[PDB]
Amino acid sequence: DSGCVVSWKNKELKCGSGIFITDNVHTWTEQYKFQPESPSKLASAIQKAHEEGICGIRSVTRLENLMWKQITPELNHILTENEVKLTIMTGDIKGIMQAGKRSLRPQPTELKYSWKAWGKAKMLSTELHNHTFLIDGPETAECPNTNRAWNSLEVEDYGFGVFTTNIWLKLKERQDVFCDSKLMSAAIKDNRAVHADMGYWIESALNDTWKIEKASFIEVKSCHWPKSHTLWSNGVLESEMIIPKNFAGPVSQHNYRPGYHTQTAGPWHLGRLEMDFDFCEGTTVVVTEDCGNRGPSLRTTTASGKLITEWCCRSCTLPPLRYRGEDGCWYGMEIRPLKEK
Amino acid sequence: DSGCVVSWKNKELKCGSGIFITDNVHTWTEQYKFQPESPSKLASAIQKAHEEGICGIRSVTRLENLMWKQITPELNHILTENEVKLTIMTGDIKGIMQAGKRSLRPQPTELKYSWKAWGKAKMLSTELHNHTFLIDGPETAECPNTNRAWNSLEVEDYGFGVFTTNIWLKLKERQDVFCDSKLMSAAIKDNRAVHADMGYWIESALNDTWKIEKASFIEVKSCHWPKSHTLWSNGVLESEMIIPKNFAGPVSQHNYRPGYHTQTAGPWHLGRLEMDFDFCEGTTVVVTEDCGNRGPSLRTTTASGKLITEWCCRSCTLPPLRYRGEDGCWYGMEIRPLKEK
Amino acid sequence: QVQLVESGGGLVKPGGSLRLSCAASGFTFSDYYMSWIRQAPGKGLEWVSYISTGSSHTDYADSVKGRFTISRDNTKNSLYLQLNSLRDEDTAVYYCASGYRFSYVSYWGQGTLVTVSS
Amino acid sequence: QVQLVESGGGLVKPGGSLRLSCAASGFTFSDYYMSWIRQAPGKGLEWVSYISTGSSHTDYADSVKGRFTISRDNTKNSLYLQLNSLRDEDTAVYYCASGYRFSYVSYWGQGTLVTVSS
Amino acid sequence: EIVLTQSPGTLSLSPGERATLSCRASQSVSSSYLAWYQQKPGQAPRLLIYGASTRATGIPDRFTGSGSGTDFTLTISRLEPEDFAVYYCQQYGSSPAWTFGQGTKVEI
Amino acid sequence: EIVLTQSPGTLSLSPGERATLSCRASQSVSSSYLAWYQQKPGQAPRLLIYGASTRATGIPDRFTGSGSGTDFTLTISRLEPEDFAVYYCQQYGSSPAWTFGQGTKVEI
Repeated sequence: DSGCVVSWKNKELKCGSGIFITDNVHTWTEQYKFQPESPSKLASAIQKAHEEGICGIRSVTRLENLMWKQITPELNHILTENEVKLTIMTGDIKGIMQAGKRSLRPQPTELKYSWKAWGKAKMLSTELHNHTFLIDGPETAECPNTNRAWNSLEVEDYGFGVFTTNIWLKLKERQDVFCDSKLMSAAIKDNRAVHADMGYWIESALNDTWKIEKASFIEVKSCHWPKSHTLWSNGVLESEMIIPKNFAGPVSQHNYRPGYHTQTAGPWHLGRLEMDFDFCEGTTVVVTEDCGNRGPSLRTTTASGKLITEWCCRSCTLPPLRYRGEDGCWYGMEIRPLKEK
Repeated sequence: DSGCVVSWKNKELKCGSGIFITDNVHTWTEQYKFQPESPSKLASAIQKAHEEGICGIRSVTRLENLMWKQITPELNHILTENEVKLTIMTGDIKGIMQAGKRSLRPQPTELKYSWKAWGKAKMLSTELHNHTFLIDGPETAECPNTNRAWNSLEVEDYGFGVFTTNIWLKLKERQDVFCDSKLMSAAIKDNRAVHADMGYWIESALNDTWKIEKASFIEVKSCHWPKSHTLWSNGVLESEMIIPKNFAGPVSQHNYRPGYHTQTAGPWHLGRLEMDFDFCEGTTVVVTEDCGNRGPSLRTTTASGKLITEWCCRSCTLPPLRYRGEDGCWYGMEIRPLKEK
Repeated sequence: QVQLVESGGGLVKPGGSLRLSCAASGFTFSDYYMSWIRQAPGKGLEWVSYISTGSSHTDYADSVKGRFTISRDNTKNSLYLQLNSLRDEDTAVYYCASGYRFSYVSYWGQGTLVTVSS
Repeated sequence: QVQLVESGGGLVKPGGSLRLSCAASGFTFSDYYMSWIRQAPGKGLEWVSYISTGSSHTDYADSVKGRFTISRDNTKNSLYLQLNSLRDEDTAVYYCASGYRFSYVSYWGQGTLVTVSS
Repeated sequence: EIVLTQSPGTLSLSPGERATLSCRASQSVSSSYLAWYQQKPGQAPRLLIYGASTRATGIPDRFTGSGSGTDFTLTISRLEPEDFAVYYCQQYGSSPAWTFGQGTKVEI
Repeated sequence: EIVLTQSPGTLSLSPGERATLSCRASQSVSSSYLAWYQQKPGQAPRLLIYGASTRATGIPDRFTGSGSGTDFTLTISRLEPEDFAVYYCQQYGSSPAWTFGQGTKVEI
């Protein structure tokens, strides 16, 4: 907690004690690797929940999908060793990361026909049964999220390894909707206020009044941001949040921006986003009262690739709010084409 | 904002980008040196306010007094150069760091008989007039705080110099009660939440529920803690923060502790304090319902220096709340002598 | 009318380099996206890269990361792709297409042929 | 009866060292604050240092910071002060008194005398 | 990845018939974002449907695009000797793959 | 700093009179925390008032402590030949100086 840090913006050096906030969202986010707790508990947690009537698992953090993608070989073996007619298949993922309705629970009495080490060898493939248990994927038709579990896990208190390639996880003891507070951060030092976790980099600054400045997302979760890590979280109206509360928007007055209301129907379907306040290339925004009312976000390029040049806003504030993704440059809700349909 | 930080507790190295919160409250707090803005504005602000009927100035922070303690040679020169029948005499100050009822204001039309530099030499001693202007000190009888100004200054936005032995200061454009937000910080990273400034090191930690753990004060100011730098500042009751709101206590749920209410009558009159949760040496605290009700805090040593061994609390929570100052070990309100009167 | 003419194709030794150019006319070149599409002999079509209007997106295919570079010049209506570290599987017909991976392609013209062998 | 006995005073060379001990009896030594008070010849009384019951406060005078050391032993009811880096003005009658700077002093006993010269 | 599948691998017919094609989708394309391209041997590909239902400019009316959801069909009302070519189907968002369809050869 | 002042520096009287002292304070002592000590030359100091008003144990009745606020007076009702000594005044909290009072000499 004590060290010396150089500052490029101020051309100065900071030496002393305190708390430093790691980025963990740009420049090869590292590592948040995945080794869960004893597999016998998790393996036993499935069929008892499956007997209850669960059909699948959704993930809360984008990396958590990777843990399942490399654990089901172990899970399939242990349950088949207990002659359990079950099979597990994982899949890909894309925003918006949906959320289920129920979750797992112990039953801490685990299976008694398992080994102890997590790195066993001579893996043997299993068969397939009529009972198939799914995980997060493009399966929104056969089984909905109502019969799917979600936010069943939690980051272990001692399972924090930033250098050791492991983050231990245990299943929660109660139903919850908030995100995992064990890996989350928030700070402010006299010019900037950043709310950060494994996926979010919501950053706000002060020019004349405190307001949001930029945000970057490698994922779009659906868990509510806990109030224990929110700066200036009093008297905040939910109809003025720049980031919606349902998308883990922090409940704060630092999530404000004059002239803009909640972005309920922004380009959140993209997996990655980079929200800032500038102009899309080759576009101009003019403030006028006759422009159209706010609606869903519109891409700056049409279906033929042609660019839309002129835009208008009713009561926005320059510079306009725009999104950077893999699709181009999307504008905010309050920005509409000047004359194009 | 990017660097590598070594952590002794975790025995690991943290490298990345983000915000580092310097301690700047232990180990020779350095530096926050002293020079205000152009002297004519400050010099013109005295006699203009003296015409209104002001009589003295109070310092919101301990270090703000050291602004005056070394600048009073300078203003005496310019006012004499402007043939002003007034004198400036500063002195020592002690907690509680009292606050006046009004403040200075421009009148940005400054004196037209002054130089520009702030490091002039060849000081010439001046005379004394029947009209005397006081500064913060033990003068609570001749002139009350009603005719005394307070919180009339503000840290310049470009006034941040950590290696340069100077910190630019300017007078506020309006009356205010909150502390200086320009040099102010708060942060939290997954185990600890710290609110800090030049005088306060309010630190909270999580064992089972988030609660205050320790705090250190080199000053006891009277400006309200702004909510723009408060973590978890919603739904907080004003009768439950350990640090009172009047003494720059952060309005937050991290300022909570089960079994204890606000310490409005603690030994704050001491200049320096160290709040923690342990036992004073040679003392024992036992939970009992027949112990006396909470009152003013009591020093563990009598007027003869004898130690009081046994203590009782009605509905406290071990370990008891105790203070480290220049007087010994003071217990909280909810702790009373078991049998001593 | 929209004619898209390209030049630069020819046989090259593996590990060499090459430069391809596209010439557009008859439409607002400085208003659309631009992309290069290659097709191996007798196989299906495949994207290579696409560039934005102001040259700020410039996304590339997975198998050509760090080897291919794309650029455009809206002043004289030209589109440029730079070949570097060519390998033996790059032998394909390269089409200059007026399109974008998230959109349909409107105009195609006379894709040039490049071969990488001895 | 509260008896306070001290020993160790004597003539020493400047820059030397010395150790002063206090012998307490007749009262609960492990229950009161302990302090040392010196008095220059013909001058007023001045605080030197004081120690808490559990030996955790141990405040020292401004002019002797880092040069003096104070300690106590409650088991045998003994109070100790250590003299180091003695200078010329340190010649004073040092009193072992039962007190504390923030309290009155109840018991004084026959403070010893120390001289720092050649 | 919504990688598409084209069936059948090849088609055999005669002039004057009415041909049908199929571009299988992985799952639930968004807003019917699909297009059809004709590869005359050997020329640059053309564009037929926007759109999955809207004919492109300058295209004869016999080219009809249909289908919705995850199944799309391109059907030519009347066969014609020059129409024998290779047809590709592309999805444009979201998210599209890095390659076009496999293509179906139409043979006499 | 509440460094005290003792006036007068010395006092001259005769046995049978009634003397008074004065320990000037800088400002506003707290809870009347003042004490008086007797220094019979040459022995260890004694204790007279805790206390600023209350006689200490083992002290003759003639020693009377009074005063409040910022002025304190130690008055001996009955003079006595052995009472001629040096008297010091000390404030204990808060916050006391690092030195005792200057002392007042009582001379015949």
